[PDB]
Amino acid sequence: SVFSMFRYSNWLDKLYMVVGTLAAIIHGAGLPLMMLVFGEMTNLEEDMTRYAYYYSGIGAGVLVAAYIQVSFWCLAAGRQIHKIRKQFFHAIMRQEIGWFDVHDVGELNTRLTDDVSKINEGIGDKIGMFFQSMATFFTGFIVGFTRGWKLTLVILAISPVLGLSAAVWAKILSSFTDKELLAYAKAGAVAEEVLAAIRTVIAFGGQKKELERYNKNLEEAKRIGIKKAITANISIGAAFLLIYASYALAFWYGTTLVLSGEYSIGQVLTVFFSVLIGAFSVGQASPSIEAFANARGAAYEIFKIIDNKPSIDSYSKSGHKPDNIKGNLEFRNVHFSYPSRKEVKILKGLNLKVQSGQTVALVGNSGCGKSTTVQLMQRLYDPTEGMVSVDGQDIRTINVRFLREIIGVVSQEPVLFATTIAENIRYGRENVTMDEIEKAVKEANAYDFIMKLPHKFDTLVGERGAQLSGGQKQRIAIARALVRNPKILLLDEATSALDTESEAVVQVALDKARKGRTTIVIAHRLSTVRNADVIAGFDDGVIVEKGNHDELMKEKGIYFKLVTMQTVSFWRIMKLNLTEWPYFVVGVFCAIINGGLQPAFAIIFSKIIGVFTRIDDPETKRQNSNLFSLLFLALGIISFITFFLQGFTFGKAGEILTKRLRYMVFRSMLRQDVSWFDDPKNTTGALTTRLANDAAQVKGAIGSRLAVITQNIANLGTGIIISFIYGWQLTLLLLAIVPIIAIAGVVEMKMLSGQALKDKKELEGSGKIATEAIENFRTVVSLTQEQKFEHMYAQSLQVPYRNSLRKAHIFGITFSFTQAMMYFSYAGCFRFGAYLVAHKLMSFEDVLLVFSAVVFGAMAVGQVSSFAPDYAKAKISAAHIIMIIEKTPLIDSYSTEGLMPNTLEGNVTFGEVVFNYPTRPDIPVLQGLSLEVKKGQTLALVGSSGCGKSTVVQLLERFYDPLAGKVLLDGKEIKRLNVQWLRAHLGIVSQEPILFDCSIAENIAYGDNSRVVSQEEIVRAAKEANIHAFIESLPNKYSTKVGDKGTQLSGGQKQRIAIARALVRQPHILLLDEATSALDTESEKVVQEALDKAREGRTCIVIAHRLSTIQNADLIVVFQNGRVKEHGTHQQLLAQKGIYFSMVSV
Ligand SMILES: [Mg+2]
Ligand SMILES: [Mg+2]
Repeated sequence: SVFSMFRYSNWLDKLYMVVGTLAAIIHGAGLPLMMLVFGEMTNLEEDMTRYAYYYSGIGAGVLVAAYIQVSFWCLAAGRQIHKIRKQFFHAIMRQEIGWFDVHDVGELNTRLTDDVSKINEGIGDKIGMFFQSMATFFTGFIVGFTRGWKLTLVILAISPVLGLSAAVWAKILSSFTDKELLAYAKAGAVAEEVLAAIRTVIAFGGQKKELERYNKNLEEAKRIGIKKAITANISIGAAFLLIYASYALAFWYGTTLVLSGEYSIGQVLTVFFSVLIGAFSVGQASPSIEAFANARGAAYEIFKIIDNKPSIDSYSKSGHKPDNIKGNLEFRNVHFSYPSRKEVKILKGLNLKVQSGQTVALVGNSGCGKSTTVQLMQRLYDPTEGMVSVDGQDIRTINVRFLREIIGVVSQEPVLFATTIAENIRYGRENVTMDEIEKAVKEANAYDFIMKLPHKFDTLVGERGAQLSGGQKQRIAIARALVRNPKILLLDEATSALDTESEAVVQVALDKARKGRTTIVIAHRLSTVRNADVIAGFDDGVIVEKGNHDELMKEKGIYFKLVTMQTVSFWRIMKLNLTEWPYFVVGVFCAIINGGLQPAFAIIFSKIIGVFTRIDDPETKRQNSNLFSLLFLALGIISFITFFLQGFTFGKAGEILTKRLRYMVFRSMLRQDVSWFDDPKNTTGALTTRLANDAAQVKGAIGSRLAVITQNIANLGTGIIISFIYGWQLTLLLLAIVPIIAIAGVVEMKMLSGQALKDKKELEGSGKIATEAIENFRTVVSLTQEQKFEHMYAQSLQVPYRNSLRKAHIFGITFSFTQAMMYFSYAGCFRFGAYLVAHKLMSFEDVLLVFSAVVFGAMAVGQVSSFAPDYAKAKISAAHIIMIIEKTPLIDSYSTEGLMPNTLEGNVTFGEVVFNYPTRPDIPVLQGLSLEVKKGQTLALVGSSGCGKSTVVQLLERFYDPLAGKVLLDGKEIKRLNVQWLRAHLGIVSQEPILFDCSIAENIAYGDNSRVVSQEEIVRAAKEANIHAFIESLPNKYSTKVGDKGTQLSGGQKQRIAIARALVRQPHILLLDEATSALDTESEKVVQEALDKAREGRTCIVIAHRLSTIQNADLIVVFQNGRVKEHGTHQQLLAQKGIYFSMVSV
């Protein structure tokens, strides 16, 4: 699957790349020509000045070639970066729901960011650098062939071994990188899944277990990365060992020739200079081939997904969209099973039918397949066998886009995007008028509370619409469905958390327009289906009961059964590596040795020339040449050892540091309080992208790149030391030419710091958008807002794209100018040395040696410029990582200080509780209500929807500390009590709970952390929650893997599972927030009886909008305007004719 990375190369992109290749070739060819100059050098002041002028002229050519090469490659890389991101997100959004179910999804988020950053940020400039180095090696060989025939032939004959070794090591490195990126993606998926359910996790105190689960994937990634580092370092060390062995053999053959005299001393010296330059070119090349191998590895999975052509294309136009669409639908022999569990049969081939305006309600036992019916109708899943048809024409023939456009579906367990309410509604249809929105919301009985809040329609909802109460979220979803003005409404339990009055008004409003809308109302509050045209009774996947309400009651079947039952770190990050300092010590020592031995070739050449011209004894000359060759071979072996040691130690140090940074940042994010998760900046997608970006950037600036930079800086330092020692009044020239380099580097860093900060913020926003789309993928697919999300993602990426092009130009300027200035300095130093020699102030051999050292350093310095952008980005990435890790909220879950009472009676008292959500601090919700619950008393509260019911329990859970007031526990102020202790004792049933993607047994066991859960306990809890029977019923029993966020199991099933989870703790305090949100009255009665049997001894607070689950409540509290308007038992409240009587009667 090679070359796929260029699949999105535009003709302008191709021109960019080829021009860059030519420019890199030209730039590389220039350096060895300097060595060719020595060949001419090997009146003299005239030739010295001639060579100096030639070098000065070549300086501008090198300037232009470098700028062109770098800019073209970076521009192509940016274009590929943007095109690949766009097309990959397109492919992800194209996938049908089946592929979305079978495969893990949380991976895709971090896959995007990590893979793109590791693929294109690896191809772009590094490929150009590799072409430059290969061109330099080839040009060195060519000049050697010009000046010789034997030694150059030997070098060429030894080259293909190095070539084949590079190829094989690149292949293996890419293979390893595939698994490394898979491990990173698994870690990212775990992080995303945990963060989405942050409320539940902090409720059940599961931070440690999630942290360990993340650490597992982190450790796998660490191991794979260390393996890759070893592979790369071994490859490069072997290449250089072969290079030095070839050089030593060439030196021996030159000793053989000198006696023969076939080539002069100057000729062989020039050949050796060219070959040494070629070896250093290969040394510079190796990192680029490593990076390209990483790029291919990262491309593997991305293009695997891209080439995943689905069956239900959500973009093709191969269907019919007839103008006249009468809302008539019918199922026919619809055999269907979910691809998530192929075995289970859920639809036995039922057959329904409705006519335009006829409302066919679906009623039955929980999880009987109603949601499956609407899913199959929406063409999310193609039935195994069946002729599901609308207005005669089969659904399959019709075009999917138009079909879903004309269908409006309420999101059972509603899901709203992290935008403003206006836009949340606007997602219903593209072109929508504010008047239409007002009319729809009025129809939804939502205008009143919307106007109540400041920024009536400008108020923001959080992730998955968690900033609003369940009833408010349902009403907003109702508005979203209505605004589409659909011919086929798919109302799905839209009367779930609403207050009885709210449900009544919504039903009346829906009926007002039901005449022309083909609604399919699914509900369990049977009142909401009393006036339904047709009521469908589901059993075992088939419909038996039918007809209107009177006929259904006469049948005395399932429907009648239920009805009756109702009755800043440039040194801080380096500081953090205190536990690795042996690795840095060994690596820096080896890098210093390599740098010093780099220019040492000049001294070696000087000594060899002296030996060849010192004595007249051919035997002595042969002995000296043999000694020098042996020294070169030993130098090569030692260089192999040192290269591998330094490269490996720095690679392992980078990997370990990055893993520790990832673990620390994730743990810090878990530490942070829920309130911090409220801020729109901190959303799950943002956080996961933040991880995958910051950690990777810090790695990139602390990994083997730092190793190569230390090697190059040591090379430059030892070159300057050699120049100063052997020459004086010359190295001062280069030293005084450094200051422009210093200033240019400062300017480049200053610009790129801001550029990268802006790019990072934009990338965090884009990750937020992508994660919001993918996590709520079902809803967006149902609304066909995929195109809108793609546009949002492209618009968000727009800023990084322009910033990337700008960085391409900036870095091209910096690198090309630095190289050109270095070559001008070399030419000027040569001219000055010639002038001094004519002045009889320096021997020519010394000047030649110093020029050799300076040219070696000029070849070396090619890497610092390449490093500069990496350091620029990593500075800010680190800064943010340190900021996050150092953060500490008002309340710390890990904090073990405070009060930890041995035993709690379980009496909860609240007084003067005044609170407002920090998201909208101005708006008050609690009016200082006073409450008191004794041990073994199932207190309950009811009132108008979204009147702070969930807020009371959330304050009880210390999600937010009260703004003003005092809430105690057994006569002890909650604050004084250790947060973890209470969070363990208390139990929260949540609202529309999100179960994790694990084994159902594992999900239930999650309820009581810090102590293993015996299978007996889990099955007992399931039986108590009236699900153990079903749980055993399904294949694999408890091995079944609930989909991401519990999306696979039906609403009632996950409700019961959450009930069981909260039950496993057997808590002294049991807080239930609409535990019976979606349950058949029979199951509701069973669970209520189970709770009542255990009611005594376990103080309980239950909130629900169904009087049936609260009729026998110990004490019912009526909440109005945040205050306890009416409080009393069922008999007392019924005797009075206040709000409770009105709500019950309706
Ligand atoms: Mg359902
Ligand atoms: Mg609630």
